[PDB]
Amino acid sequence: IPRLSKVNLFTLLSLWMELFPAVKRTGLVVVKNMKIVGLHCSSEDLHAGQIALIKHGSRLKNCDLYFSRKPCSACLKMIVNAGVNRISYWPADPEISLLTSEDAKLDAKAVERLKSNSRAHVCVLLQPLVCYMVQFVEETSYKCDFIQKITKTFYYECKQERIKEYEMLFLVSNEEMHKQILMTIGLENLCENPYFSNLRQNMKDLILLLATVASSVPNFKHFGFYRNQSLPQEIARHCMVQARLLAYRTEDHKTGVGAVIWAEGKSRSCDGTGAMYFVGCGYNAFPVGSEYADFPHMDDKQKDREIRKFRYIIHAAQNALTFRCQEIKPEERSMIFVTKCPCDECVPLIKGAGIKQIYAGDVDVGKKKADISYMRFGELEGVSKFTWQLNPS
Amino acid sequence: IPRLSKVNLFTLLSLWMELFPAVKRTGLVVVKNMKIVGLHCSSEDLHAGQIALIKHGSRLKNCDLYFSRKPCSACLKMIVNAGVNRISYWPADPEISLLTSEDAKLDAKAVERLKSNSRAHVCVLLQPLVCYMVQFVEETSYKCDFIQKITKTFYYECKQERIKEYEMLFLVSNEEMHKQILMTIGLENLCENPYFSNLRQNMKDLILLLATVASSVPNFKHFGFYRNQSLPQEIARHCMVQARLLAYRTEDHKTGVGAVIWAEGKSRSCDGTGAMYFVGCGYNAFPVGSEYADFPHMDDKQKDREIRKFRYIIHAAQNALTFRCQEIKPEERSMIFVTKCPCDECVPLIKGAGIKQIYAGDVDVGKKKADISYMRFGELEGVSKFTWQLNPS
Amino acid sequence: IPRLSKVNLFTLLSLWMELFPAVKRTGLVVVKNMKIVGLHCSSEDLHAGQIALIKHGSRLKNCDLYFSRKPCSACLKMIVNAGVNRISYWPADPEISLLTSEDAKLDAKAVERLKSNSRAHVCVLLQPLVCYMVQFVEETSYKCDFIQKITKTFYYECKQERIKEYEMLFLVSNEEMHKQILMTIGLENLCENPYFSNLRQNMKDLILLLATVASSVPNFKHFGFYRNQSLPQEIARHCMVQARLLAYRTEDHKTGVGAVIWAEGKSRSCDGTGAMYFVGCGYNAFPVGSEYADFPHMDDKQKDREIRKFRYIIHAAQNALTFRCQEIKPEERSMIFVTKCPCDECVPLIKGAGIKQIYAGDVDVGKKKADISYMRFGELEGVSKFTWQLNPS
Amino acid sequence: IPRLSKVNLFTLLSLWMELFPAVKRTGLVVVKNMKIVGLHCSSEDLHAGQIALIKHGSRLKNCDLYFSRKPCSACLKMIVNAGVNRISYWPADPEISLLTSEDAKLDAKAVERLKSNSRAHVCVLLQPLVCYMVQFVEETSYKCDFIQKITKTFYYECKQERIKEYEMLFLVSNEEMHKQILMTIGLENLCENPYFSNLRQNMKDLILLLATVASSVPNFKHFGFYRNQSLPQEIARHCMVQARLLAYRTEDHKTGVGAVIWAEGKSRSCDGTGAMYFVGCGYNAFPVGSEYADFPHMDDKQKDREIRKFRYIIHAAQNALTFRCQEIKPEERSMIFVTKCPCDECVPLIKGAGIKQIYAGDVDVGKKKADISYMRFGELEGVSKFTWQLNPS
Ligand SMILES: Cc1cn([C@H]2C[C@H](O)[C@@H](COP(=O)(O)OP(=O)(O)OP(=O)(O)O)O2)c(=O)nc1N
Ligand SMILES: Cc1cn([C@H]2C[C@H](O)[C@@H](COP(=O)(O)OP(=O)(O)OP(=O)(O)O)O2)c(=O)nc1N
Ligand SMILES: Cc1cn([C@H]2C[C@H](O)[C@@H](COP(=O)(O)OP(=O)(O)OP(=O)(O)O)O2)c(=O)nc1N
Ligand SMILES: Cc1cn([C@H]2C[C@H](O)[C@@H](COP(=O)(O)OP(=O)(O)OP(=O)(O)O)O2)c(=O)nc1N
Ligand SMILES: [Zn+2]
Ligand SMILES: [Zn+2]
Ligand SMILES: [Zn+2]
Ligand SMILES: [Zn+2]
Ligand SMILES: [Zn+2]
Ligand SMILES: [Zn+2]
Ligand SMILES: [Zn+2]
Ligand SMILES: [Zn+2]
Repeated sequence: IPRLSKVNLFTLLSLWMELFPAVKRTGLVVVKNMKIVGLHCSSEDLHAGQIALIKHGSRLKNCDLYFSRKPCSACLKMIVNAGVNRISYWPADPEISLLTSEDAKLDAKAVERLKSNSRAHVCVLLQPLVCYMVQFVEETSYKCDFIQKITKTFYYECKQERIKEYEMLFLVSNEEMHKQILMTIGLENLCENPYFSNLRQNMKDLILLLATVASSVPNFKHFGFYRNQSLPQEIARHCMVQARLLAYRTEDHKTGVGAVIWAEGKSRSCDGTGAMYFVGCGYNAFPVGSEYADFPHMDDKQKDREIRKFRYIIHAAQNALTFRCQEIKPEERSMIFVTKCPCDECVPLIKGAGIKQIYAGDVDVGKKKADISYMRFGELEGVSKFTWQLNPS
Repeated sequence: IPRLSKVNLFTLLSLWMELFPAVKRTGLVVVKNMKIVGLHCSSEDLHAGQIALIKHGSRLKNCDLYFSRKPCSACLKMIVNAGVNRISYWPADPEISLLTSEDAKLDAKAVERLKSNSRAHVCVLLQPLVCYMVQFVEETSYKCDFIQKITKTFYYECKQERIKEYEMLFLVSNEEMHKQILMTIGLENLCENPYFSNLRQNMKDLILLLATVASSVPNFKHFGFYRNQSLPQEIARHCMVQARLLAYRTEDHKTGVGAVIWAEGKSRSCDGTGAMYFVGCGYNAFPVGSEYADFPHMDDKQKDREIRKFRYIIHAAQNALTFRCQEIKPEERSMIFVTKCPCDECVPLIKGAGIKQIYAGDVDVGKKKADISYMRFGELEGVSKFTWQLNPS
Repeated sequence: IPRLSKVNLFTLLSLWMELFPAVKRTGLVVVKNMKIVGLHCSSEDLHAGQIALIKHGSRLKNCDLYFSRKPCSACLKMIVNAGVNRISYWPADPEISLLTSEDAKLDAKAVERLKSNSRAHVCVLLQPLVCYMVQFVEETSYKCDFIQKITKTFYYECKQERIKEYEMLFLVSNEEMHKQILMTIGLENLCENPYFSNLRQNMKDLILLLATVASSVPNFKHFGFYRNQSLPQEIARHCMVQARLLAYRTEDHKTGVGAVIWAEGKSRSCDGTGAMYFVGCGYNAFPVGSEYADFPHMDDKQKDREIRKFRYIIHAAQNALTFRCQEIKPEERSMIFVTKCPCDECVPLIKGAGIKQIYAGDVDVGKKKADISYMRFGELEGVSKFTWQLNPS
Repeated sequence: IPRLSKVNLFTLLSLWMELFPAVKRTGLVVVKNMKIVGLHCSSEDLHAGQIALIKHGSRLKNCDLYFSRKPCSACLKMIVNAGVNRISYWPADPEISLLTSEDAKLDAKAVERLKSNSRAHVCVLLQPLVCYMVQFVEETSYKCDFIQKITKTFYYECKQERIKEYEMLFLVSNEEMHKQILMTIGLENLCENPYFSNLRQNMKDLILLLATVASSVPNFKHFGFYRNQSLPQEIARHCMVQARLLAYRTEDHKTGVGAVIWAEGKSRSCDGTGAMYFVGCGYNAFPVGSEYADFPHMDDKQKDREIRKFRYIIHAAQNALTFRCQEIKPEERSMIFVTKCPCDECVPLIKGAGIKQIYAGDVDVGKKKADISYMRFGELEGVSKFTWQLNPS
């Protein structure tokens, strides 16, 4: 199966963070050592870069920041003062909108001057997708737990609606307007063909992938996470789409599983996510530092249990708990969103970590295979469980 | 244009080093910080790993070693004692041949035990190529300086002959024999489909690309490097194929240029390359640490000279001289093999470095473009020049 | 006594290297870990940056390069590819002269783009001197070995001549021309007062200091280094001025001593210095990592020999031998230039290091103090000795 | 079997280097990353510390220096300036003898002041030996190749003579004189019992071990290394005793083998060893980073050849070649001294490395075991071989 690249995952996650349920709004991904240490959105008061500065401080040193829009000079100067390594941005309308003009152009010139005289690398890191990536993402999104749960109890129409909305929000349809934007933000190298068309095609492909994944967990009828108070359905859907996006980083050859841990703080913060802050993220993969042939990839079809992948694969929840950027606070409400039902070795870890709520698909609940089982999730106590289903009331 | 990956380049270079013009012969590539610091071949006395130990010593610390065959236990224990990081090997018949049996199997078990109890990672790092990579390599090999030079004064017949020879040398045609080899060398994870077939297909694709590149500089009629004593035509062809392989790592979007610097020592050496030892290697690329859109990629067609790639591209010879692993010794004969004619900014650098001989294609000699010229190569003095041509004697 | 800063030392040394006795000529200082690892001059064929690339390779990683003129785009791209940290340059007419124009301006724009899209920091690092630095340098230059030796057997006339010549060579007298140069090389921040006048005044002060030091070892009458073949008097004077510039970095509170070790290669080199290459440099100082009050600074006047600085001061020749960037080759001629007579502690070290020649001051020869003596220099065997004096023939 | 400590190995090697066949003479061991990178002796002109400074320069950074006597202030200041990490010394009469005295005491005070104000750690690092270490060393020294070779064609008499001589040279028999020395060199903490007696007993035990090892290669009758010109018998015996001392660092459970590679330079150097300089050293051990139970330790008695130590043990010559601090110069004469006969996997490595001469014991010549053989040493060509034997002429 095709795999999403790291920089493309971070770009997609920043674009999705810009859409978090609440000068243009900006989403931001803070990555350290190829691990996500922050997910931020602009608020009505502060920009995403200012929020990242407040939240991290000097911990931004040697960090990679993926913005959904080019940050303003006020944000960029503080970000490079904090000592970040890379600032990747989505080459659309920047934070100070250029589609509104003299102040925005002056801000863009100031950003260029800051970039020219800093060790931080301000750039565009989005890469082309493989030709099969979008088709594979669509195939797996139609076969995901939530779409199938809806089907048993439409998806293409929701996908088309999300395509239109996200193309409006994230792309510049007019080619001359986009050329002007790229000239203003110091991307003149991508203003002439084939680089201009290639950049626009890559952006359109990433937007199509994002719309596909977002439609995999759709706002459809009365479908949401139900069955200790649940989150608003919009935030739950957004976090589940984060997990679904992470599921496409899978090292597994058959099934990708993603997990995101968020927490709800007691006091209101400066972030555009409100009291909620990102805690951890993960996908199913082999132990870090493993080659392609280091560990078996065979499924249960293998006639030898020793050469089955199950005893060596790190699960999405296990990876989210391992590489968490925050501590699970016992007083705070904490949520883990996982694309598949948690297994019998993940549920005890989630419970022991103190995670209060599990939002999950329940397609595999109650299944007992030779190597992996799902009996503990159904009988789990002390952790609220929310599954995709019709609103029972 | 498609780009060869680093690990695939190193695997191909080790396989090609096994074919250097003079228990099975082994080629070896020693890489440090993603830069080639050694190119070795087994001799009649010493294996490639023992030769690498003699040549480097403690400098093998944190190095990646790419072997054309799985090294024996005697080689592996010393290599891991020296402190290397990775030992990638080509999963054909190992150094101690398993196609000859009890001693070879015991050696394989000892190698596995060494691998299990060492920090060094022994693995197979060859990865699938792009579906267009082989076709693109064939297209550029037919359009290379040497094939065109022969054409003006056949290539596919040589390609087929090299395909047969290199498939015989580097592949195991019998599937059961290859399965036994992989079981013995501790690669049981790749002994069942689709992993077995995928591994064999990747190996066949790499062998096809290697045969294509080797045929791009063919042993055809009386064509060789001519026009202070020249190297034997076999060694010159081998080094030119090394440069051609490096040319496929190009960061440029149109033309890939490769360069290899070798030197001929005075006293006898332990290597299978004889007195000749690898000095440096390079390809045309942008300055290290540059993103895709950091520097212009436009050719001379651009209406603005400021946005042309020529003032920012590092040439193959410049990269070979920058990241050389050895010092150019004034007393020793030193050779640089470059796929294209050296330009007017590369010839002075080659002359100043003290390189005695330039083996090059002369298709572009005498051309004077706006940004790049070739006038200094024809009028160069103090450096022997050898070009692809019929033997003038 | 006032002390020269490291960055001003390197700037002065690069400007002086531009004047090494043999597009504008460029001098270059390569510094690693605040230690000089290279002294280069442009040749007829190659620029200083290209020469540094040939000489060092990837060893330029994390190095600071001090250029007497702003390097061209061809030099800058290679230097950045090599991985240097800082490129300080003297903000006069750059390497591609702007006083000759479209090609030079295009090269300057390319240099600006390379600087803006690289991790390397291209900058002007010259800083103001203390108000007493020039007066103190003049006072010590009149009271140095090479001026007092002539006086016993004029200095201000030579100083005025050097002032005129070096102001003509290194400064841009016309303010509009200098403003145009600074605008072209991307130094617009220094084109407006008081920054323009401050930059010009700092440059004038540095040029005055350089002229003072250069005239402290003057081309006067038939005075030179005499008493196994001697170097040309011009090169000997240039190296002595190098050592004299180093003497102003002294940690001593009374007397500054400088030492430069150069070596003559057997074969032809690409550098503008010819076969001669820089080996090491040093000044008298306390052991590295010592504070102001770590060690005693009292001279022999102290009534206790324990609290005398002599037991703890590292001499200039000892520092030059300690932090040498090259190995002393027994076959090659090697010279050490020391501003004062080498002591009985340094002469055995110089002899043991294999240094063939000592060019030294003659004032302190034969002095025998309680802590430091000079008896071994006169009776030294196996090392050629050249002192400042009238030509005996 | 008991194992010699690293620090005790270095202390013994410094004491033995003080006895290298040519103010008191001082031996010096320079160690980097627990590997010996230099073996030096004081000459008639330069002290061991000054020689180490000349030979290494800034390469002494973070190095551990083991002195046979406490270095003088002139040596210590330069060694600290070079950036060494640790200076261990033998707490006998220091470099400036205190048994001759006001100048010596002043030098000791200056050394103490240098130690107090430097990051370098000046200390006495000799450790007590286990109670069986000396008895085991005596047992293995009587059963070594050279003593047995003499016996087949006395050892305790030579042992007693060496005990007397080395106790005279390295120990201070008078307790009051040693107390005065320790007070003067700032070791007052070890001047009163039991620390004074414990220090003296540890020193006596180390000198007994040194005398034992030295007597195991005795100046007896006309026995020397014979069978392209051989080294003087004194230097050959000294290097063989170095190898014997290294043999006691063995990770093997049965037999310890040591190897030292030295080279003779073409030109005279500053060292007290003359033109000869240390190249490398090694002992038989498992690959670096292995635990006690990582690899099998069984001899040939084990039935399963897979669990035999022979396929995983790194030999003494292999370790000497791996961690060499110098390159083998083809023009220079190079010698390797091995306590045992080189095996069939060591002789090809020695020959390929370009080592001109092998000085070794010949007890095992011609033995062919299942895992280790000695057939190649007898038929070795192109390498001079010198074995312990009565002088044939
Ligand atoms: C339950 C769970 C699993 N994983 C991982 C384990 C596998 O690496 C992959 C699924 O792969 P799997 O075990 O073959 O499951 P399938 O659906 O393909 O099985 P099937 O339909 O044949 O019954 O996700 C995870 O990261 N986090 C979880 N909470
Ligand atoms: C001469 C030379 C060049 N290079 C690089 C520079 C460019 O990055 C690329 C060619 O790129 P180019 O100049 O656009 O292409 P051509 O020349 O084929 O031009 P054409 O005839 O189609 O107009 O190789 C190199 O690494 N080492 C060399 N010695
Ligand atoms: C000989 C010599 C010395 N030095 C240093 C160490 C001295 O500590 C300092 C001068 O310091 P100094 O000795 O108090 O000064 P003077 O001798 O001028 O004293 P004077 O004759 O007026 O009483 O240079 C040096 O780096 N290289 C040398 N080859
Ligand atoms: C020949 C040789 C060996 N070694 C090491 C590896 C062996 O593993 C160990 C002795 O271990 P060994 O082989 O069990 O011992 P012996 O031979 O004494 O056996 P014996 O005749 O009593 O049965 O030295 C070495 O470092 N350098 C050498 N050149
Ligand atoms: Zn902002
Ligand atoms: Zn799980
Ligand atoms: Zn081998
Ligand atoms: Zn070129
Ligand atoms: Zn230049
Ligand atoms: Zn001195
Ligand atoms: Zn000393
Ligand atoms: Zn051996």
